[PDB]
Amino acid sequence: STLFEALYDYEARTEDDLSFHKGEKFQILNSSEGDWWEVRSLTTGETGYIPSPYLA
Repeated sequence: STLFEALYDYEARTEDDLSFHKGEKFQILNSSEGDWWEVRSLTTGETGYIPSPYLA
């Protein structure tokens, strides 16, 4: 349920994951898979996956 800003730019590896850019805002919907987390961007509204150590 918590939010975060992108620490550095990123570009989707499978295409079911989400791409990002320095200082873009996002929020976590689910973290339970440990390694990859269900994310949504707040700036645009795009939803997908990211690797968890991107913020954690």
